[PDB]
Amino acid sequence: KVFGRCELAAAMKRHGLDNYRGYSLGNWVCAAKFESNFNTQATNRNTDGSTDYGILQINSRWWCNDGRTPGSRNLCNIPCSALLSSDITASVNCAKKIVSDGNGMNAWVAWRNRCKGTDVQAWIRGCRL
Ligand SMILES: [Cl-]
Ligand SMILES: [Cl-]
Ligand SMILES: [Cl-]
Ligand SMILES: [Cl-]
Ligand code: NA
Ligand code: NA
Ligand code: NA
Repeated sequence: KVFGRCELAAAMKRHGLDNYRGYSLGNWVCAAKFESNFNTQATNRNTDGSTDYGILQINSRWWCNDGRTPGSRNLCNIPCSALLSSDITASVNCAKKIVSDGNGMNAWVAWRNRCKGTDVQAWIRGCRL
């Protein structure tokens, strides 16, 4: 599913991501924009052999099981395919664990490089929330 911007903002809010770990909703929408362009089916293979999955490009080395990332963990206790669903619940639940791991949203390199420090409220501007 390719979410609209405000559609995704609303879904993220409903699932408790707004202000989670102190990160306002616009931070999460911005991260999803630059990780996946709001496409739940996004995947990307990394040089290390891990793969990133879903709207927030959650990586198989630590967070989900894909059966093809040797030596990896599955800290969200989920198949990586669950992160590709039109239903964002699994991605939200796993993102909550990731952002709680110590480095906040810097876990998402694209958030650090493209969202952090910017006017992230623009990502929710105009949305009925
Ligand atoms: Cl957009
Ligand atoms: Cl915001
Ligand atoms: Cl594996
Ligand atoms: Cl933080
Ligand atoms: Na990408
Ligand atoms: Na892929
Ligand atoms: Na790629």
